[PDB]
Amino acid sequence: KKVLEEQGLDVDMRHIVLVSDIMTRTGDIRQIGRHGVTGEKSSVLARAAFEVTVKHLLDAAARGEREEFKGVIENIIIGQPIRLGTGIVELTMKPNMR
Amino acid sequence: SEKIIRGVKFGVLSPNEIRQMSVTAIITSEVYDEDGTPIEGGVMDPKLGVIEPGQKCPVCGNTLAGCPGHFGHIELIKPVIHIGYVKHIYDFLRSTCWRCGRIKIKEQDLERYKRIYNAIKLRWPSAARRLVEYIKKISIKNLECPHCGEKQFKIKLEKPYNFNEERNGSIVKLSPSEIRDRLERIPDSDVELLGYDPKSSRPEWMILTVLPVPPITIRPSITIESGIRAEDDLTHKLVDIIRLNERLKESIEAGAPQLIIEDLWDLLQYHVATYFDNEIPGLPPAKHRSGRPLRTLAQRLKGKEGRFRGNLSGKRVDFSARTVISPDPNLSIDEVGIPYTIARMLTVPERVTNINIERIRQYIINGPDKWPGANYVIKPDGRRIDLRYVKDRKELASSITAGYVVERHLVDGDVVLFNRQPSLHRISMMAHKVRVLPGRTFRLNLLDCPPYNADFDGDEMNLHVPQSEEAIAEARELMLVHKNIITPRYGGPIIGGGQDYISGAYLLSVKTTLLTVEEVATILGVT
Amino acid sequence: MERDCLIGFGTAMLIKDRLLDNSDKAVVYICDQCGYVGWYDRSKNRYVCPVHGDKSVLHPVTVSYAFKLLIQELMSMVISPRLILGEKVNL
Amino acid sequence: LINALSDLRIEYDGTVRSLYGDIVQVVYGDDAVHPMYSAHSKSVNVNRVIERVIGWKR
Amino acid sequence: DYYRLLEDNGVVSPEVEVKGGDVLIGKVSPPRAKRDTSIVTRHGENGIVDLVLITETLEGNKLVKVRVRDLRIPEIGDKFATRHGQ
Amino acid sequence: MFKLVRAKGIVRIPPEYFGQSVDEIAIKILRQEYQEKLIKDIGVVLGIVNAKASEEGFIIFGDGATYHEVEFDMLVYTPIIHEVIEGEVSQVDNYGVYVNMGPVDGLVHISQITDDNLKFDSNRGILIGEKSKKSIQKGDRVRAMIISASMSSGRLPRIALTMKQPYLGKIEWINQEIAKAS
Amino acid sequence: MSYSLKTIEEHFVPYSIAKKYIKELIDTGSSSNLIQKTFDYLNSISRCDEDSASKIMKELEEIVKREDVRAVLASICPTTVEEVRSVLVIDPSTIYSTEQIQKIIEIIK
Amino acid sequence: STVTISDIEMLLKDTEIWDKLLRNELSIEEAKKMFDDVARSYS
Amino acid sequence: MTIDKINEIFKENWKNKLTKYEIARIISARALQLSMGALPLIDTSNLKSDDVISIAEEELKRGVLPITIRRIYPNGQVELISVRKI
Ligand SMILES: [Mg+2]
Ligand SMILES: [Zn+2]
Ligand SMILES: [Zn+2]
Ligand SMILES: [Zn+2]
Repeated sequence: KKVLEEQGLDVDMRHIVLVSDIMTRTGDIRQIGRHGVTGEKSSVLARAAFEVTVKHLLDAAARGEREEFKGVIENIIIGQPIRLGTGIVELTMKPNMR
Repeated sequence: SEKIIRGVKFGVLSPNEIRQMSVTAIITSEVYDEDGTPIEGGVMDPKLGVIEPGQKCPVCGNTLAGCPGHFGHIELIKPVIHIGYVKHIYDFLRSTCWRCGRIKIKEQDLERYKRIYNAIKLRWPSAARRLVEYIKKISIKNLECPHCGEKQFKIKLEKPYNFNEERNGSIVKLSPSEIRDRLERIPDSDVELLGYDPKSSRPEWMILTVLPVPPITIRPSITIESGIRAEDDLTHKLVDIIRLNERLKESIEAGAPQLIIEDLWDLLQYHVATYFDNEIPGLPPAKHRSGRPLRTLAQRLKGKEGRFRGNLSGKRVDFSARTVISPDPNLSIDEVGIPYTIARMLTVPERVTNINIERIRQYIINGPDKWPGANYVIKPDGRRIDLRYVKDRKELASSITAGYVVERHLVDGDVVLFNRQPSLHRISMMAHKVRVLPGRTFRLNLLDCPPYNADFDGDEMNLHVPQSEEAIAEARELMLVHKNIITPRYGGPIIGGGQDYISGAYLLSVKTTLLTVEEVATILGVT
Repeated sequence: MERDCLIGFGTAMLIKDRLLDNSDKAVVYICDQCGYVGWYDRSKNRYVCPVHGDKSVLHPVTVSYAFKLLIQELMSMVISPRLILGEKVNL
Repeated sequence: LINALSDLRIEYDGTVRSLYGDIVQVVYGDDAVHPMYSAHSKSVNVNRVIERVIGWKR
Repeated sequence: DYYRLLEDNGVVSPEVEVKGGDVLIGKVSPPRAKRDTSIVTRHGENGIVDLVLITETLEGNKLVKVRVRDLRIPEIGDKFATRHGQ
Repeated sequence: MFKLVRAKGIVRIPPEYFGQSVDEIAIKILRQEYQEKLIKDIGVVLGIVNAKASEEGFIIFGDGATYHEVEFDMLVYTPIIHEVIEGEVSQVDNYGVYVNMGPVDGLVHISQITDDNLKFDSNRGILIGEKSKKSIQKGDRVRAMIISASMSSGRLPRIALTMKQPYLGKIEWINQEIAKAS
Repeated sequence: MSYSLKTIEEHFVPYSIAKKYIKELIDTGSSSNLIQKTFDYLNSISRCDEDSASKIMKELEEIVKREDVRAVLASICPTTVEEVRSVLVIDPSTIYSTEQIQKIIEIIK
Repeated sequence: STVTISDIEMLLKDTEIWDKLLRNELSIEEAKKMFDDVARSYS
Repeated sequence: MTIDKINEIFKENWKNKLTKYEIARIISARALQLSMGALPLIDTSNLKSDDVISIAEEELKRGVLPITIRRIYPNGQVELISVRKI
């Protein structure tokens, strides 16, 4: 907040609080990058896309990992709808009512 | 039945699987003979796949559209090390006995370690990783197998792929054959405890005995107007591997100097390792004709132009345009001005119902060259009709019914996506309503500039036309401009007055301004 | 970044329209036992899976073509990516 | 930041959770107020409400 | 219809309107049958043929140069500047 | 053997059939999608007799149709191995004798009608036994035996019959056999 | 058009009530020739009525505890003790109440 | 055993106790007693 | 106060109110199935625009749509909201 405010930039405090919460979730301070929050993600394809390296896929093949398509990036990569916004809504209809 | 993908299971490709899925066997190292037909059994065998528009595949009765590529296999007489699994083979070697194949830990503690790992593998993956690391650390530094007590020798790895024992002679190099034979002894339980899936990733499968041959669909030949075909680098490497496979096999059955055998075994392995990955640290790059380093399997996947960031995370799209922007104070904040040329090229596909049939008929009567018109008509069974090749467009209009699809020009009131790069926040791309105007520029209201950080110094912006009903409905409901006046960064309006607006407001609202009926009518006539 | 903007707005069908329908939409056939990509023979009117002959059933899946290219490039290396299928609608 | 935060969602509970189920915040922010609907970071400006009601005689 | 503008020697004539894709010089190459290596007007660039030049190189090969001109009238979207940075 | 199974599934109601009773459209779609269609684990379907569908249908992405849960009763028939079933002769040639078994036609070869030597495709197209004095022709009523059967949708009437077992054969052949047995 | 097609019941049907069901199917469904042809196949071989097949199938639950064999005993009517063992393809030996099975045949059929 | 192994085992035991309590196979008092026993035995 | 008072206020507020994502989803689904041959549930004789999305918007504004939103809460509880005349 101080770094942003001393430059005259107006950012709401809720975003900063969410970032602070995300970087201290595991009981230790973690970076948002490769060795932290991003690297703890449970998707092989998302990690291989963020880190354009191929060693992640080789490690997954060696250890026989399983990728389950729960995030948004992997579903976009393969081409299936995400579960944010309009993807959280589920509909039911009665066709007979004319 | 139509399904969806709900998971992907990774593993190491078994040689039995490599042979079973293969359609042929690559033995010949000659790609093309005098006339030009591909040799059966070479890298360009037509059995692998079809890349020609008029050719038909032998394996499947399908053309380029319906034919997926088919795999071949190269038989290796001497095993080689997969360079991508060296850090795993090293760990398997350092933490296992070379006589019975055990983790080199007392079975009393081994059983409870296995029980704990089986209990915690799924609920606390990090704890399981730490437990595996601890087991490996305490098993590497044993020096005597508890089941044998045979004075285990330490193993050192020399980059890139050289394994060196330290016996009483202090120097002896391990061939891939002995490495694979040692890795075959490990039981499934010991592999599972070390953190690997035994039924899908078996450690000796990392030592290659059979090499898959990529399909020609992923290995196309570039057609250059210079008249000479250029092949991709994958074939340029596979020919080298098959050459060395033939070059080394004849030596075994004809003589045995045992010094030229190992000087060729260290060249085939280099070729395979460089085919899997170029730019290996401490290894020379491979050129083909002009000293340009080759592009290999791992080079097609990394970088900003590679597979992932070039084709999977982002891609080029259809129905998009780019043009310079110019101001327009006569548009609404929801509107964007579009040239007549762009409106007649980009189209929106509208399905014919009983409520919009007359409007669509009038669109069809106008051709592709008069706005508002149409470019194509799609029949209910699914055949397209180019309206510029239609003898009479008045009779085709009368024959359309509900269920037809007409790709019509953009008209006033259509929803498009208008974007300026770099896209720093989400209101860098908003939904706008089309208005077609004379000119060759994208016209934008002056109050809409702050969200885009746009200017009229020669700037350019992008346009996108959604094509489906659901996409258009979402864009109209969630992305429209006036719904996004207040920015999410802070509770304030990002759309508002500029330079002439402020001074005009000051001059009008000052208390000395007096107006007559005619001046009031002139001022209010623009509203 | 444009994809991030679209995700931030929460438009799943707009994301699909931009990134799949208008770039590289494709259909592939997967064996339900091994998860490998088969083909339609178009002459004997049957589904054929490379390790499987006609002993299994293949299902069509709509996917990005670049993803199929990635799968084949992964099988070019010694990696076995098996696709696990599911139903669009359940009971 | 985008790759770190892309999987967070607001639930019908009012909770911030990941798409894998992990709870990040028990309630979004502290009052579950969107910054886009805020009165410049304020859920309600009470002085503005007073001015709305009795501003014509003050 | 893309070769309608060439003369009997395979090159277009001056004062002829051309559109994008029209062939200006006709050329066939030895096989590496003969292949077509003609040069066409670039996509979406109309104009008028301005000059045709035929000469020889040092080796003795024929060299042909064709100039195409396009009229530009100021329109909405064009850039102008002063000597003071505006 | 003729069976009657009850099934539960999902039926898709296209938007062009909205505004009318869900049961009628559901049974119509089921008939258009399951009539004369072989099922790997249940057998060849002979039609739908009644279906009950829920009035609530869920909507998915990219489709305008609604999907309803439906319960219906089928009339599947599958010939079970080792069963005694009556039949009628449909056609006889050098291939053998083709016995009609409901929708499909069973098959028996000349080597397994009677434990003797017989001549097929004789005069008037009648199979006559030299030492049995047996005549078989059209309109017969035979009581066949099932020995082996498999379904792959390539060719439905791939059923093998058996006649060597005593107390089986024509209705007249078995009647005289029973009378002379005692 | 997405379907699941899971099965819950596995009831067996003899020839007589199969005629009843296909008749109840042909009259309103108006199916193709294959369904209609199967009805012709049942116009001759069928020996009993729907009530007769029901009575014979329901009274043999105590004698034999298998529904499949009861559906073929309700369609053939062996009415003789010398060929029942030919119909039987079940390894365990039935008790010597087979003479009662024949008795139930004529009182119903 | 080792400190890391003791930590892993105590984490596993806490997980099992919580799972059993959440399935209504234990009461609150029994869960309290087992938690105290594990904490004291692994201190 | 189940977990907190703010959560109770949140769930009470969204009890009988539609979010913008639900409105967008309903309108898109209705337009998609209305372009496929469905019969409009309103007059559609004097409407300003005759495209499917406008008709879907007007059908949602005056409750005639027999559509139900199923909200699944993270603890498993299910809430049903009907847009047919509320
Ligand atoms: Mg600028
Ligand atoms: Zn093929
Ligand atoms: Zn040992
Ligand atoms: Zn298979």
